Amino acid sequence: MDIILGIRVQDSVILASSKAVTRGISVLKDSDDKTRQLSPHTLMSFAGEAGDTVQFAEYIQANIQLYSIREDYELSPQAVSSFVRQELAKSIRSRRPYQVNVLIGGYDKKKNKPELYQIDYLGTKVELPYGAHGYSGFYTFSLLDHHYRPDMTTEEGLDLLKLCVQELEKRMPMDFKGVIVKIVDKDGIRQVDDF
Amino acid sequence: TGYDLSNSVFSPDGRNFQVEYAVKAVENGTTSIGIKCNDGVVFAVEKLITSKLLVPQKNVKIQVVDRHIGCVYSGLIPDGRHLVNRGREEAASFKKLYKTPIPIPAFADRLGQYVQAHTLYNSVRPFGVSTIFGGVDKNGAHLYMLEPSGSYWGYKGAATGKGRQSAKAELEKLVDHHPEGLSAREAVKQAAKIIYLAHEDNKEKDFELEISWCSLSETNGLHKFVKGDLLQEAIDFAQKEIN
Amino acid sequence: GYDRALSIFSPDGHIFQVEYALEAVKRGTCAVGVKGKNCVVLGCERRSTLKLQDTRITPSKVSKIDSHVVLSFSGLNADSRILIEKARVEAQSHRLTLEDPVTVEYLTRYVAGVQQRYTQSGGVRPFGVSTLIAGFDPRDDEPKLYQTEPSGIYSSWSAQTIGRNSKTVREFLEKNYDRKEPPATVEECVKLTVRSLLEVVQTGAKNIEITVVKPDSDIVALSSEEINQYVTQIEQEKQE
Amino acid sequence: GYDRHITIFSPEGRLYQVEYAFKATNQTNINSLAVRGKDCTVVISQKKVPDKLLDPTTVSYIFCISRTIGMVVNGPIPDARNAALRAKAEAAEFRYKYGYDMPCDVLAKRMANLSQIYTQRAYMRPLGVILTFVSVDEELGPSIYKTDPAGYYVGYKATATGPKQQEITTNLENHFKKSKIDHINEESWEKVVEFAITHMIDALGTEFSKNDLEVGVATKDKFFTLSAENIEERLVAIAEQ
Amino acid sequence: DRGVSTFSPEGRLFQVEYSLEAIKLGSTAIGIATKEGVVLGVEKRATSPLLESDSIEKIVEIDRHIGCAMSGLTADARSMIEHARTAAVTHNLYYDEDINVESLTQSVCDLALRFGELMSRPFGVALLIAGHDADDGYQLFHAEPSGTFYRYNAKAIGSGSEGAQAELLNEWHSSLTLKEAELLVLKILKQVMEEKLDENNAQLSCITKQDGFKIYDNEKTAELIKELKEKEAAE
Amino acid sequence: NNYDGDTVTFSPTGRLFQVEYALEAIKQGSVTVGLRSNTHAVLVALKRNADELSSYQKKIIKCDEHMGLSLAGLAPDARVLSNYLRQQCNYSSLVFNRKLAVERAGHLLCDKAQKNTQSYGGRPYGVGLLIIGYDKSGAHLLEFQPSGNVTELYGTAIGARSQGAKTYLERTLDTFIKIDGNPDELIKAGVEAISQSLRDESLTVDNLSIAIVGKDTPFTIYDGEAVAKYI
Amino acid sequence: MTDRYSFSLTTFSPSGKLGQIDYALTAVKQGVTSLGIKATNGVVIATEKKSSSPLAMSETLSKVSLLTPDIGAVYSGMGPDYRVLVDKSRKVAHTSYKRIYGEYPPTKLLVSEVAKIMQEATQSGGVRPFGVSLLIAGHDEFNGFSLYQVDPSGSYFPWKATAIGKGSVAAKTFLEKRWNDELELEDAIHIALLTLKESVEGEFNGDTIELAIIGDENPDLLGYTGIPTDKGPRFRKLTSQEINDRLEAL
Amino acid sequence: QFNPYGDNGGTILGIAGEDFAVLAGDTRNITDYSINSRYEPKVFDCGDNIVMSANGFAADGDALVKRFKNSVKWYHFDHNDKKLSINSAARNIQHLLYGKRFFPYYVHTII
Amino acid sequence: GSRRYDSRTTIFSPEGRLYQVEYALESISHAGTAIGIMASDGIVLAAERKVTSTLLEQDTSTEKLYKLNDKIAVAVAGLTADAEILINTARIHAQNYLKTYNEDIPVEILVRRLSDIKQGYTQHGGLRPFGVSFIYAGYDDRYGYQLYTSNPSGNYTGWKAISVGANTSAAQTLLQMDYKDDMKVDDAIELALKTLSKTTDSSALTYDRLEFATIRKGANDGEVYQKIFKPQEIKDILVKTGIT
Ligand SMILES: [Cl-]
Repeated sequence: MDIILGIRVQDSVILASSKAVTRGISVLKDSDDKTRQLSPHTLMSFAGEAGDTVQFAEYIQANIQLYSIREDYELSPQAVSSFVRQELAKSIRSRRPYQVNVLIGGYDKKKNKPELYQIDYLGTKVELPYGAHGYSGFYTFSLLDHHYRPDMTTEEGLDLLKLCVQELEKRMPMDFKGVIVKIVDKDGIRQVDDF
Repeated sequence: TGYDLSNSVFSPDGRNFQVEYAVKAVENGTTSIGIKCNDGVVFAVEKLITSKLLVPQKNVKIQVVDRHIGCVYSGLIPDGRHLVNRGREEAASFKKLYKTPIPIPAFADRLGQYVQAHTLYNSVRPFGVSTIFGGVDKNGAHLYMLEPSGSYWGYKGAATGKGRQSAKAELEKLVDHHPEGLSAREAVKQAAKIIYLAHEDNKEKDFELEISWCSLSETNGLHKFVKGDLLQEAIDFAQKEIN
Repeated sequence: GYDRALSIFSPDGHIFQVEYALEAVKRGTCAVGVKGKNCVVLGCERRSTLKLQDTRITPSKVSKIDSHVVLSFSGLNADSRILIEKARVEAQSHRLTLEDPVTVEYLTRYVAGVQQRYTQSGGVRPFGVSTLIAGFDPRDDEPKLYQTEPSGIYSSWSAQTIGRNSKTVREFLEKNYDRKEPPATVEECVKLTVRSLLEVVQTGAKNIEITVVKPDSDIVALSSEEINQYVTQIEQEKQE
Repeated sequence: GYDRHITIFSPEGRLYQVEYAFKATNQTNINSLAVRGKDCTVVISQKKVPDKLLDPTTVSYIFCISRTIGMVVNGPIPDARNAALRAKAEAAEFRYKYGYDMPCDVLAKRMANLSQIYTQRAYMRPLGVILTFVSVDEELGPSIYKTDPAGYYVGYKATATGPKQQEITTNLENHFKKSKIDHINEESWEKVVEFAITHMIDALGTEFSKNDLEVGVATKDKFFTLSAENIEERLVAIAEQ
Repeated sequence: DRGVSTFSPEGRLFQVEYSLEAIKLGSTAIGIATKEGVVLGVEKRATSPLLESDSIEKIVEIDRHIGCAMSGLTADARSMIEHARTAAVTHNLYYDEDINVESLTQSVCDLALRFGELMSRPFGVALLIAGHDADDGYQLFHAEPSGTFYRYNAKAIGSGSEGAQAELLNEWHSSLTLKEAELLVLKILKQVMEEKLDENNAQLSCITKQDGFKIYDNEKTAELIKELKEKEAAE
Repeated sequence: NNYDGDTVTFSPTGRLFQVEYALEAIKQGSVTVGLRSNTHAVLVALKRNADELSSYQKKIIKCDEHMGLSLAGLAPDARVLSNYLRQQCNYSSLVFNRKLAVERAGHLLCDKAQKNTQSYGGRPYGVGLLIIGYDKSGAHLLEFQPSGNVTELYGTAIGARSQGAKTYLERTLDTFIKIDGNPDELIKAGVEAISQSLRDESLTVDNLSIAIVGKDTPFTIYDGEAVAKYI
Repeated sequence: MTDRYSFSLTTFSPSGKLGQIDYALTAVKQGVTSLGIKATNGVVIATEKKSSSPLAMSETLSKVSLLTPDIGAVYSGMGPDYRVLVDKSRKVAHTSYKRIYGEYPPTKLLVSEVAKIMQEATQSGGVRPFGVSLLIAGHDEFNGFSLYQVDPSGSYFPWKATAIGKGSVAAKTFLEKRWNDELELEDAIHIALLTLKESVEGEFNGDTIELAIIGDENPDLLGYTGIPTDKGPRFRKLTSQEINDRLEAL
Repeated sequence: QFNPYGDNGGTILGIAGEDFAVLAGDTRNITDYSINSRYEPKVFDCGDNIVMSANGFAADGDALVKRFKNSVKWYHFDHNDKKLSINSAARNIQHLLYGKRFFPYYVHTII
Repeated sequence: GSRRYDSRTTIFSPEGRLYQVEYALESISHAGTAIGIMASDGIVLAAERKVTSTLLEQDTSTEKLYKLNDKIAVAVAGLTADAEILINTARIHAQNYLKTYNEDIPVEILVRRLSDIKQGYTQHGGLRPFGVSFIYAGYDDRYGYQLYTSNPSGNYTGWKAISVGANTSAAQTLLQMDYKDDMKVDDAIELALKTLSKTTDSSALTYDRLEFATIRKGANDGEVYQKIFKPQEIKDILVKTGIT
């Protein structure tokens, strides 16, 4: 785990998530996809405690997919984010809390608007134009404060994101083995293969 | 009607027919007695010898609770054992909390409340036994008789089973002829006589006599079975009186 | 907790509560399943003593259990929701642990097991429902059609019907369905299904529902006009 | 007709099991009576020991519930003792929880509430008993409160219970019509006991030896039962007047 | 009504006796034990021609060395099989060995009387349990809803049982080959079945020490059916 | 009649019909015999088959190294009760390093059977048991009835036509009680006893079941060719 | 042992009736008459004190009960059932309202809670319905004065005035002739006493009649001073003497 | 704070031949610097030609041997007096030990 | 034991019907009629109070029409006490959904869950079913205006216009006659009142024997308003359509 970023632009939400899985002094994998598709127009990235992350992600995925089949309908990004927040807000006072931080990028088809939600393991939810979890934010937030505009295109968002990855690759202590980038818009979720 | 099909149901009389039906099971059983004496109590019971193949002295029916109380019963033998098992639990918890061994009146109400509880619900059956029990405590000797309804009283003498009326008549004579009191050793002999006299109401099969006693002077306030010389002496006394 | 053994054996060896649950199925609206060479079609009767209905919002007779499997039924409507819900939950649970959607056989086996459990559990009555479960196994193009019933038995069928007058439509299917040559196309399969319902239904108006399931999660429900074209075409060939 | 077997309503709105429990009340064929003095509350009951083999000292239908509360029962002894043990436990708990002795009327209400539950809940039968609670309450003074299998309860100037209760009731009514007061205007409890026995004799039309009666007396800070000789002393006093 | 665990005046449990009637309505299942193996055969009995007969599963594997056939309310058998499989695998986990056929059968029969007012009623299905172990070799057991199990050299259960059992009484001897047993099950099934016996409405299976429990193909059984018809015509 | 719906109901004459019906299941069971001397205790049991293709239902069960029983009636109920005895014998060994007295074994079975005769929902056990054992007071034989009644005897028999063996043992009492230090003779007496309960059938090699426990003999069961000696 | 009665004892008959509820209402019909009248500035509830014996002290048996300082209750039917309902009603006013909001519940909501308790005795396992109809009078700041009837089924209705029990049919007709929307509390007390005399047979005085009002706040009945916002209970039980005063100008 | 474990010392040794096997152990039992017993055996015949020793904390050692001996007894009861093979015993003992994974038997076991 | 007194509320008849459900429906058929009519710009709920007394407080009264949330209401036919148990459950369920998803609950989801509770009382637990039939009137942004009904069986269906309680057969025939799809709210108000007026068992339909409610988008811009009619407002609407 470690680096997960998110940028909301004019027409889409872009999520970038690091590919490394490190345990001890060994990088066990350099192609890890730290994300789950909750619904056709909703994507969740995650970072935190080993085991907890994927277990929580897949548990949420199962619940949203169950809802979809039951109602023959897709929950709004706002509705999904609130469900996820509550699950984490329950968790934090359990015997063993989920130590997982998530970003939820979705395209609301009723509003025709992209939406990005940042939720930490405590269940602290905020809607943001751009978001980050962990130490990443300490570099990317100030960078985005300067270069981000609300009316940017998906291409402009990807260039803005390249600027973030470059900064992290220059100043971060650990080798996070690049990022997998995914776009969420009116047409659903797709992966950028050459980043 | 149908009032008699379910336990705890009042009939229009105000009766619980299921308890009265349990009393019939008691009347069907063998005779057992209790005699209160100067400083203790004596228990005796009729053991029908169904076959030559029964090992003599080896199907013991009188039961001890704690170390100072004796219990005997007529009717469904397993039901009596259940009641004694509870009695032993009740006595153990009393001694645990209060240190002193359970007094006889205290013990009597423990059994009474437990048997009475089995007349409160349709999901349980009343006890098919009348139980004669007692012993010696700090206030002297006590003898009790407990019935399927949960009813119990203190007794000078007590009898139940198929030969209860014969035994009761014989008990009443002792109470009249001995206003000052009967001795423990005398009461053992009398118990033998009364069981032999009450055996007339069950005389197809011959029987085996079983006696026990608690006495402040003779057994030091503890429950003991009468065996050997004292038993044979009591049997002979009884044999002489029937002829 | 309520404990009463409601489903018990009778002197002749029958469990009447299970058998009476079958009578509830016999009262329910007719449902039919026919599988072709490359598809399965589920047809369902809807009674017309109910005008002023709102068909947008009224519960549909065929339910998606997952994106690749569907379930139709005959009998008590309220009962069927409980089975459908449990099936949908198991569908997601299977994907979670096995990392693969359910086979139609497995999903059927689960639903049948639930039904069986309600025949020897205290305090419960059996489900007044028989189901037709149809679909395609993951990465498989062979059509699957299964039937369950209140007792808990389940089996595979080339074509099958349940509900009221199902014995009449089963008769039709038994002479009109060739095992050696199943309906080669979607059109052929839908037509044979619509034909079989027209033996029992009444008007081919808003009385027949048709749902077509094709391989790789390809499920669509036909509209009134689309079904009405099959009704119109069949009647014109009949006058001969 | 299973509506007569458990405590559910009959078509005419009646509870037959409760009604039949009232008939179980008289199964012992014993009559009880309670009156109030200025300083005391006296309760008396018949004592019938038919069997010669019984230990007469163990035959009792009067119970010492607490130091201040006494209770006489009309009904079979198993149910009577069941009620007594519960009443003792309830009174003991009340004192522990609330820091003062349970009043007679409050214990009566509590036992009446328990009885009510058996009339509403099916698995529990009513107890075939009528419970008369007596005390000298520190707030209300001399008190008589009575409970039945219906769960009904009320305070009394005086009361009677048993097969021949109506005769005793009217006898007492006629005395209080005459005296114009709510109690026996007497200083000592000894004479209130004498009044109680006198008016029971008149109403029942029978004479009593020392072993035909049972007497409980409640005074401030204690309830106690009388011995055979205490009653004999009381019988002699009545005879010599 | 009356209690589920009630005794009749003749000293039998009503519900157990009534479940035995349900089993008599079931489809026939036959088992024969030899020194070369145990054969299990069943009548499928499809209720309608449209029903795909190969989905009728009345012969079932419990472990590699134990197989099972059923007759009666077959839906009731699912949880019995589930328990049997778990018992077998669990014993292998705890003891690093195969579980004895008798011990398996005893475990299944322990479920039987766990009903009353535990499940609400007895099972309405009888089981033929066939297997091999090193101690007692090839074995065949008949497991009833009474909780009782008998070892058999040969046994039939279901609607045609009493007629088939009388036939098995005459035909069985201690020197039967596996092939002889296969033909004998087919022969006796064909006798008691309603519809004409073929590879689609009847199923064979066996358990051998060497190859374990195997359900036969429809092609393999068809040839045994043809071999049987030819041998009966040949005298 | 109206009072046999469950065990919780007494009849007007004070009978428990469900318990009596359970007793009836024992009478239908195959005969089994029990007898003892001062040194050994012996069980003999006639086993029953379904037909000539079936096995013979095992009647004898080992409870401990010094105790065991034979059964007549519902076999699953014997399995439940024997399992309980196995546990009780075992508890006595693990906790007190003490072999369970055959008498206590009887008391425990009585109390277990009794609880099933006083509560709603349950049913009486439908099996009779003959328990033999050798403990600190020598050889023992017990008879268990599902009414709860347990009885210590020199010899006895339960099952169909058990009255024949029970009469024989009653006559033979003085002889077999003094067969001390001779196992084969005590068995011979038991095999002759069970022969008084046979009709149209005789004792064969896969029909007879014998068990013995004693002073220098653990509870062991004999079947098959090991009982050919006694036919 | 244990409550094996986990099933409903009140069930639908083929005709659609719920037998036990009907039979409970029958028990209410047999019960002694009680009534309630709503005035513009108060509410009155009244009933006859049917004495079981003249040796009984009828003061010790209270048919009219305070539930909260502003709510009172009276009944017709089975006394014991009523007594436990009052216990439960007093407790539920605290547990489900006062302990949450720091104030007493409004009349309609307390009534709603009592109705719930009575409904559950109609559906739950192993119980019969309550054999009582209640009349609950009360006041609260935002609804003013109100009067409710609660039946064995659990149903409740608001009333301007009504009667229940023995002679309810005649008493309701009497109240229809006399009730207007301008009645002052004293006028309502007068009409309550008139209506009750019709159904009472024997003695008719302050010792045989039980009557309470919901009216003005009573600072003298509060028991303490110093908090301006606490002004005292609106529930007041009229004394035996206060009833006789009004029976002279009758 | 109460410490539920102790160390009773001693040592054990097992060697296997072609048609035999030995299991040896000293008979000394200790706590700290004191001798509790000079002859307290900790190698036991468990039946079915299986010998066993659980060395370390003797209370746990005795408990385990006791439970395994009891396991052999019930294996006979449940599987028609079948002999418990050494490999089956080993697997059974694993489950006895792992059953207390989060409160272990403090012993080295050899059979 | 207690088996003797068990009615067995959750069993099948030989014909495959649920006795208790059928008998509960028979009970409901005697309750006051309630009508729901769905228009293109709103929904009408109309219900007849059960034979009123002149001394009944009419304004502070609620018997037929209950509010579940700001977007959903129900009309009741059957035992009121039973209905309130279910209404409180439904109210809580709506708030659970709003708390979880931060969106008002879709009407069908609420209807399904309430209907699922009813279903449970017919399959397990040995308890009597709820003697209640609901008409659900509500709005959400998926399907807009919706009418549903549920009954003791736990079965629910959607409607353009529907009646429950007494005289449903006659009421349904009248609604089926005069209802058309392009209908407006004010027309639906008139149809609801006209139908009750013809199916009523009373002599004449008056304001004091009615409860009335509308669910319109007749607030200000793209939002829904629930109007539970006051007594005087029912008096006026009854005059405006010329029934009195
Ligand atoms: Cl209380």
